[PDB]
Amino acid sequence: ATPHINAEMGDFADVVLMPGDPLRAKYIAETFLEDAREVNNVRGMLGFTGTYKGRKISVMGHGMGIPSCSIYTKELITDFGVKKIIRVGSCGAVLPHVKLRDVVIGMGACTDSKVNRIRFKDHDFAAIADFDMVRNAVDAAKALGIDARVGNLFSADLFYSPDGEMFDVMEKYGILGVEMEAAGIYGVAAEFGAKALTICTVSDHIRTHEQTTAAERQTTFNDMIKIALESVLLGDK
Amino acid sequence: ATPHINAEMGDFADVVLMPGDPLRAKYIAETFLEDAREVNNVRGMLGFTGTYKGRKISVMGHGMGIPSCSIYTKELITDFGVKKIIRVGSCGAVLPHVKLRDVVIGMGACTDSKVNRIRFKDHDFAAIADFDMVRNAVDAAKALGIDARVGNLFSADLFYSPDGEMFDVMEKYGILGVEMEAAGIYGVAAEFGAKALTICTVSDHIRTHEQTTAAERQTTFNDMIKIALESVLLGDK
Amino acid sequence: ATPHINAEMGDFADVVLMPGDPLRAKYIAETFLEDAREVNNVRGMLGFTGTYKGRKISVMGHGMGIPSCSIYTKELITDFGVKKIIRVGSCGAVLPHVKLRDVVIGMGACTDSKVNRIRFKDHDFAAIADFDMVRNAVDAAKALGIDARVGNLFSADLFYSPDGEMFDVMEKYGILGVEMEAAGIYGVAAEFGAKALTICTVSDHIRTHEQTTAAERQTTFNDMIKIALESVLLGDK
Amino acid sequence: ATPHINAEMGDFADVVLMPGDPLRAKYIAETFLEDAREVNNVRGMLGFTGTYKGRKISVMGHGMGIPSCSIYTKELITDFGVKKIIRVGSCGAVLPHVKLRDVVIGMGACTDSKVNRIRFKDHDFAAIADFDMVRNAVDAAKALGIDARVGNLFSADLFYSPDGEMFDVMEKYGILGVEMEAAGIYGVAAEFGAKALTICTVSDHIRTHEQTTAAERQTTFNDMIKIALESVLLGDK
Amino acid sequence: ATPHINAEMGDFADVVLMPGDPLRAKYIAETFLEDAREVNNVRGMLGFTGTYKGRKISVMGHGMGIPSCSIYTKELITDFGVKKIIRVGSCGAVLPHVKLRDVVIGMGACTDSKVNRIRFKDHDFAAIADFDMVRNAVDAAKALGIDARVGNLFSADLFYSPDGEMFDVMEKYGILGVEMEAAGIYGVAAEFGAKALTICTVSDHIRTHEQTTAAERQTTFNDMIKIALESVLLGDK
Amino acid sequence: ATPHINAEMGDFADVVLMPGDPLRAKYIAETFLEDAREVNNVRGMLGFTGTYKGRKISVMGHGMGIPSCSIYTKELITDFGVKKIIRVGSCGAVLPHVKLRDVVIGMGACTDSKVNRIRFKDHDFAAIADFDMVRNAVDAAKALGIDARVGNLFSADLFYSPDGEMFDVMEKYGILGVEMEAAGIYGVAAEFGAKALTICTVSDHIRTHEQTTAAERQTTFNDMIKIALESVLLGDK
Ligand SMILES: Cc1ncnc2nc[nH]c12
Ligand SMILES: Cc1ncnc2nc[nH]c12
Ligand SMILES: Cc1ncnc2nc[nH]c12
Ligand SMILES: Cc1ncnc2nc[nH]c12
Ligand SMILES: Cc1ncnc2nc[nH]c12
Ligand SMILES: Cc1ncnc2nc[nH]c12
Repeated sequence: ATPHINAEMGDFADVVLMPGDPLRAKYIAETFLEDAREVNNVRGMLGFTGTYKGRKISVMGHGMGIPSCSIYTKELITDFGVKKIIRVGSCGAVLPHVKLRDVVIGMGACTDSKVNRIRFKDHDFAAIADFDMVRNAVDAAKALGIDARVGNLFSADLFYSPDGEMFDVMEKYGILGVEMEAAGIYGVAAEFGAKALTICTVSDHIRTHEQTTAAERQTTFNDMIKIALESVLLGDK
Repeated sequence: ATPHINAEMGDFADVVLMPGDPLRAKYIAETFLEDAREVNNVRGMLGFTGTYKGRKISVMGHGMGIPSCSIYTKELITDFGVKKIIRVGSCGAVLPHVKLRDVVIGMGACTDSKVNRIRFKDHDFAAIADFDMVRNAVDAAKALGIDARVGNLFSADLFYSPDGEMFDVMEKYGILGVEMEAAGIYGVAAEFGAKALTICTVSDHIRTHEQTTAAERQTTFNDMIKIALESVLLGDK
Repeated sequence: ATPHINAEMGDFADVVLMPGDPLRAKYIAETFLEDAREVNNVRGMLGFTGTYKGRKISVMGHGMGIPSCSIYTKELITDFGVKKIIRVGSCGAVLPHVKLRDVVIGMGACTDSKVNRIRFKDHDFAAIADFDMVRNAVDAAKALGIDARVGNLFSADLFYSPDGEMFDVMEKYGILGVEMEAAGIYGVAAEFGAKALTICTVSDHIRTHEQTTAAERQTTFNDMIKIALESVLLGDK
Repeated sequence: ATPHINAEMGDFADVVLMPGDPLRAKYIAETFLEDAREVNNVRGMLGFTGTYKGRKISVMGHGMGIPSCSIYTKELITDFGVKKIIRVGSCGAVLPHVKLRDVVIGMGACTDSKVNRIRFKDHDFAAIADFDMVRNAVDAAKALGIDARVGNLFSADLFYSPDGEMFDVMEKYGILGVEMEAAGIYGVAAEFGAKALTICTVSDHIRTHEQTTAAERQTTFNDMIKIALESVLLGDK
Repeated sequence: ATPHINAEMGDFADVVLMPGDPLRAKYIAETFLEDAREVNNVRGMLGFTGTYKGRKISVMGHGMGIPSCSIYTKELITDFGVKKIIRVGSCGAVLPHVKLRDVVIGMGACTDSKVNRIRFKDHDFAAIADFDMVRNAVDAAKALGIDARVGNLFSADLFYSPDGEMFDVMEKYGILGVEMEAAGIYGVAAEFGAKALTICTVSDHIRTHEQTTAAERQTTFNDMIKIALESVLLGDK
Repeated sequence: ATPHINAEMGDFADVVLMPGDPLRAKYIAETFLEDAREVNNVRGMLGFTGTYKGRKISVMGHGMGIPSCSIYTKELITDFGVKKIIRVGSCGAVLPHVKLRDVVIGMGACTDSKVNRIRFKDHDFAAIADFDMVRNAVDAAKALGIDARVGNLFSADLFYSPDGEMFDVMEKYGILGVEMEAAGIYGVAAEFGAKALTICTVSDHIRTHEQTTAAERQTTFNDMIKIALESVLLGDK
């Protein structure tokens, strides 16, 4: 067991889907996994390991923000043999043509955090996802008839940012989604030798102001989870 | 209700104690509060409200990291009328003379994050606690016959930092403890006009390396909690 | 005509292959293009426009370093309707398993330059290539039976860097190739609304010290040019 | 003797009062101390030692700016056994509810200087005062009927700053006063393991020019000195 | 031979004039040098060696940008025994009183690049020319009856900068001209122990916007070249 | 009058000599000027005005550090019509071939201070002196048989810097002397359109402690003053 995960080598699959909310991980294990088994509950960060069309799969929340997910993704990679991490969460849109419920694949991740500068001697480190994983997700998406944009995300440290102007700069440079973890997960993966990918569903719109609503949430969310699970299968082949 | 808290104005007291672990919050409510009632469960971040010796008090977890605690404290202050926040957690030791089971009070907090620089035009903002709250905590500790150390804490973004040379620096400049939220909580308090304080017990010693396993460590964690509760009573006078 | 290119709207195709060396552009127009026509010679930066299997194509050098290529890629994009830029050059390897003559596709680009920080309010901008272009290049590569690694490149400002330690950091984070333009071309593309991709051939080895040699250069170089030209065709489909 | 102090060990007491202007050190010694003797005159920075109600105390000017005071506070601490330094001077205010002639105590000190970043691996160091010294001053003030405010100060490198928008940022974050030494002195104290405190009287209000007679000023200056001196006696208890 | 220069020790004189455009280099050789011979053609960066009034002199292009000129000047100094480098180019006007056809001498050079910070531990390194070379240039200009202005130049990484607010700043602090190499050439000279100087003629006015088209502008460019040639003669004495 | 100078327009000449220690301004005036009158005594920073061979000249101390001298040089320039400022002081050396008591002229000044970055949009500003003043001093030195060196100086914020490795970096880049004001004074001069120069004598050698009598020092100090004064007369020609 590690400082933040009470489990043992073997309890997790080599791939792990990770939403921010611990209750979402649970819902996922109950809606997409067979023989779901709870493997962790320290600090309430629920973790599950089951099967999907025969494939062993794990799902566990990672909390909010870079510092939080870095801890879990790190422990999973060094003490439980996890090879692939797949973040499945929500994000805020800045581009007018990017509407709600839209699915975005984070090929890269911009951030205003200092974690990567500390790792890269104060220079610019391009936090990127594993190419094959991105490719898998795009193909699984087409096979499901679900749209998907591939590009840059922005991992912010402050959900309530005092710098309003920064959103215009984001828009100008084509940021597809604003969240709070991608840049950190790519840093950890690169540092500890693993692969990662971040997939997000456009919740609210930073401009228009309007979060998720009705039953559209679940359906769109299920599409994201579906895309992630199928991408793992295309990767095993 | 706010994006991360499903409650209404009044469900929280004007004073909230915040441990990092939501399970630790339930522990506080059931151990020290009377007539406790759960007021939040969003994302599993349990929040409770009850009374201590007749005073209305609230306790709620804030997750790990500056980005996480920044959201919760911000929403409490601007949407729930909270005026005081008291973080109660654990920290890693840096100074040789700082022994285990020592109660540390963070009058100030150094940090690795750039959240405060975003706020302060890229200059040095000295993240500090509220003076009266610090004094109340020192007096409450004395009344209980407990020796409290007041000084600087260090708030890191990476629990698993890639540079160990930084620990000598923290020691050279007198940092009493290493945790992950103080600097962020103080930035929020100053940004939105509220008051905050961080109290910690030393759970490990990055120096001689010393974990913890005894009824004695659990006795000191409770002393810290009693120090926080009693200090609010002193403040009301 | 623009300040650095004496030509007119229509002289360039909507796609342009760009090596660093002006003499290479010429060699390319003479070895892979039909009806090659010189369209520019200002400052000696030779530019050509011809045909490849029917497709209109242009090839022009961009000089050495971020400041140099930013100027040309900018003018091509705003005054000659260029839609896609494809850099084809050399790079130094840092990873032991990455040997000479190897072909690398730059999905992302790290840099120690300040150009992107100036554009992104001093935060971390992840300089990335267009996903489809990367995908096209990988497929064209498999079709030619030529190996190709997809990942991060490092765009350096100083060929003769005084910071030797930085190469160990590069290696640690998996940098596949060290060159001097990618990070800038991705910045310009994002700023002016175009698409770009950088493909490099591993020349010397920053560690072992041994640049190109014999006739292996041309053959491997021709493979790179072939991959780039075929990727454009897969993109038209 | 030291580069800037022509004296030997034992000439200075373990507690030193330091005003900005050197002419004030002469006034302090003849107005509050008994049996005073001169201990330094280098560069015209007069230094005196004597007693206040039987307590051995020294007083000497530190000049203007972080660099200047860092020279003196460093030499006093490592070469003359000084344990406590108390800066007594004036400051400009930015907060409306902070009246002219108010007494401000610096529990913390923000700054636009780079000295602390150079010391703290380019991270955020929270330059704070010794807590007991802060409470001593507060209680001495109360005992003298003088009410004082405790909070942040801002140590500027440029009295005539090119940026006027920073004062807005200061007001927003509750800065009580602007001067030019606290953050520097607090850094030195932490570097060599000593204790420090900065006390200031609002002499200017960077808002609407007010007016005060020369008599009022002298009266306020004496109050500040009394506070400093009585707080030392309280700390001895 | 070096990575970018195909010549042997002796092919270059101990003094090399360097214009940005290699075609401009051929122009210099054929217009002012006697018995000129091409000594380099790698990547099309033409270099020549001949004599001026009996003195052996060399002239060679350095490309656009700090990264480009840094390579060539470095290789000349460490592998070809070159002791002096004199850049002769054009610059954009900033100050209203700085008219077209004014010869500007860069005693110092501000910059946008971070190359010198990499060199100087992230501090401020004042990139300056060699004093004797500056004086020789002023005297040579006087002898020719030409008015030379000595001061600061600004070396930019982006000819097409995304911020125009920077031009007011350059004007406020007296920058005489804007180009793209001076700061880098001075860094190299200091790093490898050589001497350098940058001379420029104003080709445009970013102020009132003024290009150039007259036999008069070509007359001033030649005056600059004669100033550089004659100044070396004064130095030999 | 100004915040730090109790005098009116016309009291200071258009040229001001400024030593570090205020006691020296008294010596300069009685030793080199005729018909001297006192013009300032605030904070003990004595100011004098008089004539040297019919030339009206003023002298006054500027204190230690960038912050202090920035105060005085700013007020003299914008409130008393001062056109030229000449700092005369001492410095430590790092270069072996730079002997003790040598005369160094600062054509440029590096620094680890942040004042200029704050002025120059966080970019590199090359803090340089007025060229004519530099040549005047050189020629005055030659005329007096005194040989002087022209080059870079380093203006430190911390006399007792925590980093000892920076001195190696300084030596490598040819820094001639270390002091604490030049870069600051040069910034102010550029900000308000005036001229400045810094002249220093090597009083220390941060290498191997040497020795010099008190008589030798006085002799060297007078040489520096003569240079400064004669250079002013030359500039008038
Ligand atoms: C404004 C904002 N910032 C970061 N993550 C988010 N998810 C939704 N909205 C968000
Ligand atoms: C040992 C250690 N390192 C970094 N952050 C911590 N929080 C608690 N303990 C810690
Ligand atoms: C060392 C180095 N740096 C940048 N680009 C290169 N191409 C080959 N070697 C290189
Ligand atoms: C009024 C004022 N403004 C700025 N810095 C100061 N230091 C002391 N007093 C000051
Ligand atoms: C107008 C302009 N802007 C930036 N760099 C330049 N070099 C020459 N002219 C220039
Ligand atoms: C010897 C020495 N060292 C560092 N800074 C200085 N300023 C003046 N003299 C100095």
